[PDB]
Amino acid sequence: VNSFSGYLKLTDNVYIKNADIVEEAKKVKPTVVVNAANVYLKHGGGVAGALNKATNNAMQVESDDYIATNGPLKVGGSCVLSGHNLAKHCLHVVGPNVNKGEDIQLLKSAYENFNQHEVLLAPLLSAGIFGADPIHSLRVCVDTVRTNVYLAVFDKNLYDKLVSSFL
Ligand SMILES: CCc1c[nH]c2ncnc(NN3C(=O)CC[C@H]3c3ccccc3)c12
Repeated sequence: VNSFSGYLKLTDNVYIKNADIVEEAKKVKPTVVVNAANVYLKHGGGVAGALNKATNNAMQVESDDYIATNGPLKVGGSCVLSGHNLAKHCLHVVGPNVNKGEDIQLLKSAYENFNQHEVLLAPLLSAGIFGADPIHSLRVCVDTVRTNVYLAVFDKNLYDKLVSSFL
């Protein structure tokens, strides 16, 4: 038993809710919150901008030190950093940005990072301002992640259709 409440069970291990990941994280304080990062960990907008703002920019300060030491992530890759006031850890995961010509097949590689963590709170990767189809992304998530993932989808009408049309 865990503390996530109000989710719809899509499969044995994937759950979904219409919620803001920032508010879910503050309420639950999960072991792992996933950020929809870019390779530079520049958390300017989208989920990343919202998460970083909720940390009072501490996520960005930590991220800039990480990049100065290690260089950029790979598209499809990830790193584990602090969760600050939102979670124990933040798993920064880079899905492909199709608006940059990046291979959408890399979305599966991105979701594979979730399997290194038994339980996660996460957004749909590559959705929103990353430009991919959120229905597709949900399919890749379900077909790739084997650990327990709680998906927060902030957009109401997108959420409404995802669960009503999920096979
Ligand atoms: C962005 C606003 C927002 C605040 N808190 C959130 N919590 C969860 N998901 C969110 N957005 N997203 C969707 O509804 C579907 C795709 C996803 C998204 C990811 C990355 C960038 C933009 C959008 C949000």
